[PDB]
Parts: sequence; C-alpha cells; structure tokens
Amino acid sequence: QVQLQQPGADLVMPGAPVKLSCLASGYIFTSSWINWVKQRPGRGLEWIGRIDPSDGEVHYNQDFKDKATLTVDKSSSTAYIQLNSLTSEDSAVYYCARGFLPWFADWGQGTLVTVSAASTKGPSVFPLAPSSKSTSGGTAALGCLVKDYFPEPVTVSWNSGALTSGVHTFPAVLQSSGLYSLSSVVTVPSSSLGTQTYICNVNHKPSNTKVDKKVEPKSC
Amino acid sequence: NIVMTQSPKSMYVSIGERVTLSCKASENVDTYVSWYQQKPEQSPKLLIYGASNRYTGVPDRFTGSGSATDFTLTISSVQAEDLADYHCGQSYNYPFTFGSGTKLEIKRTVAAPSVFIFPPSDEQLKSGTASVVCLLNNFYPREAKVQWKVDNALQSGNSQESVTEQDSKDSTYSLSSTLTLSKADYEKHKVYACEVTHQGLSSPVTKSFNRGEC
Repeated sequence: QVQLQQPGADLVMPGAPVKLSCLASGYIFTSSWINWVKQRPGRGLEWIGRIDPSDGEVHYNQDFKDKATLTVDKSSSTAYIQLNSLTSEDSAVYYCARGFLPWFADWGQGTLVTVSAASTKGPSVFPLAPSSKSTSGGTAALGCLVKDYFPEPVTVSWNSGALTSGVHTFPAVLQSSGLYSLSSVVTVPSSSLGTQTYICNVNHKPSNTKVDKKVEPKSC
Repeated sequence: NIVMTQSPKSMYVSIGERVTLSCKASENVDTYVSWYQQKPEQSPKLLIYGASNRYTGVPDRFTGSGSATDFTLTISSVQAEDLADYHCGQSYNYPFTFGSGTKLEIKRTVAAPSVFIFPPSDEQLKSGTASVVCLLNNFYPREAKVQWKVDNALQSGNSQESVTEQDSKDSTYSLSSTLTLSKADYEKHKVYACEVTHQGLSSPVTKSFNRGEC
C-alpha cells in the first residue's frame, strides 16, 4: 500500500512562492527518487525534477532549474517542490511520482495550482429565455448564464435536482477580466413551457452565492 | 530535447475494435518509451514500461512494441474503461519527455446540430453588458463552427465558445458561442445572426434575432 499523494489545490497571486508536498506509504523514503511533473490544462505532461531522499541529490529540468527547488524530508517522509515567483502561465496541476526503476510506477493525486490576482466575487445569473419561435419543433431551449465569478466552482442544478435530463452545464471560461463565465442549458418540450415551471439553481460557494433564478418564456 | 511525437492527436474508435496509437522519438531512445493511461479526473497510470512490458495489473488486452524511433500502443479491443487519454513517455536522456498525448473517443453516426439564439436579458443590459449566446445542440463529430454576424458585419475576437465532451448517453457534443459587447455598442445594431457550419448540415444554418420584434 505504498502510495504517495499530494494536497487538493490552492490559489495564489502572481510572483508568489508556493510549497507542495508528497508522501511515502511503506517501502523507504530513501529507496527511490521522486519526480515532479507539470501537467498544464489540455497539454502533455512536462518534467520538472528528481531529488534523492538521502543525499538529497537533485536533477532539475533545465527549464525549471532557476524557478523551482526540490526540497526534501527524511525526517517526515515527504518531498516538497517550491516555485519562486509564479506567473499566470504557471497555473497547472502538479504531480510527484515514485520512480520505481528509471520509470514512474506509482504517482499521487494532482495538486491544482491556480495563479490569479482576482478577488473572490459572486456570479450573476441571467435568463436564457425560451427559444421556440421556428424552434417550436417539439422541444424548445432555455438556460442560465452565470457570469463573472471567482473562483471555481459554481454548481448548477435545475429544479433542486428534479430535472436531470437534457441539462448541459457547459465548462466555465476565463474572460479577459480574470472572472469566469459558465452557462447551463436544458432542452425541454415546446408544449411544457407553461405546462411546467423551470428554475435553475446556481451556487458559487466561496462568495457564498446561492441564487435561484427562474427562466420562463419571453414576452416577445 | 528528445522530442516525442504522438499520432493521431485524437482518434474515434468503436467499442470492441483493435486500435493502434503512434509515437516516434526524435533521436533513438532504445526501447525506453513507456505508456500512461489517464482518465480526466485521474492522474496518469503506467500500463507499459520498457518498450513492451505490461506493467503489473495491466490487462492482456494492452500490448506494446517498438525499437528505436517508432513505437505503438495497441489496445487489442476497446471497452468502456479503455476510452481515455494516452501519453507516450521516455526516460533514457535528461530531461525525460512526454508526447502531447492522444484522446480516445467512441464513434457513431453524424448528427446535424440544433441551433438556438438567445437575446441578452434586460437585467444583464442595465449594468453595461450584452451577452448573446448561440446554442449548437447535440451534433457529431466535434468539428463544428459558429459564425457571428452583427448587421451583416463579421465579428472577430469578441466571442468565446465552449464545448462539452461526449454525452454519456447519446455520445454527442455541444457548444456555446457567447458574444459580448457593451449595452451601447449593442443598441447600435438591430440584427444579430449566428451561422453554424457543420459536416452534418447540407448548408450552414443561421439563427437570427432583432432587438424589439420577434
């Protein structure tokens, strides 16, 4: 059961050092070398380094040499990396893998590092009013636009979870503002738009937002 | 330094069919390329180490082969599990390097998308903005296109779409191209169109809307 995990995540403004962590669950935190790998959102894995939990021998990728520094711990069996002065182009998931042989056998859940100088703020829910004009073909679409919020995430349920069919809760996109924008759409019977009531449930937790906008047909 | 390259970037397979992913080292890496399987939520997993070695706990269903500059991971028969992301690695020269990777997605029959246009709401307007959201519903394949048109003028750099992954049930995508402009720049025009071009559509469809009427 020799697993070596890492922390859940964290957010920090630009130009700010950070210190992640690893583990040792059984063999010997001297035995192998730990590897650090930077996987940026929608990109191939990238190599950072290796430290030997004894001599402390360190091998850094030549691109991260002067940025991150592989610290270690033979007392507490843990490995640490430290990125000094990180930019918005440093924000990606980081892993540490126990290199069995020259290859990374066991890994450890990724620590997400978001780098942003935005301040926590609550979203704004706007009605994506009923599309049943020529779109009256049996089903009509409607949704909720959850604008400008930081950070993530912001769950979106329709009717407290009663309606879980046809609902799309698209991926939130960062804007030029540093504030995110999400959007949830549920396609539903042109008829029912009256025969039934639709309500979206946005809930951004950090700002402590929990709005319950109700979307209904537009008055032309 | 030692550039690893995968191909394709993303391939569509049918459940239960032998598939072959590619990898080519920049320089000879002598049987050092290993393979990792990674599902969205998960961190990578070593399935193949050495050039061809089914790492402890890998199903026989997965086999490897290669020598100097060319490698391939062959899933002998896809399944619900197998559909994920694969990366080609290396560890024979510092620094070690990975290939961009290649996603595995299920195949099905073309599906023309369903487009809906939504005029911004008044509350959004009063505060200074105007986000007009175009909706392309349940299409296939992923390869789509939304063309915004204000008063016949082609916009540019002022809209931002977002696509979902394959629906767990019907295995179809979805996309939302949002167009935002100040409540003033908005009120300067009357017609807002959304021209969607897909390979399921005979010609491109266009949802339009006029401020005031309907």
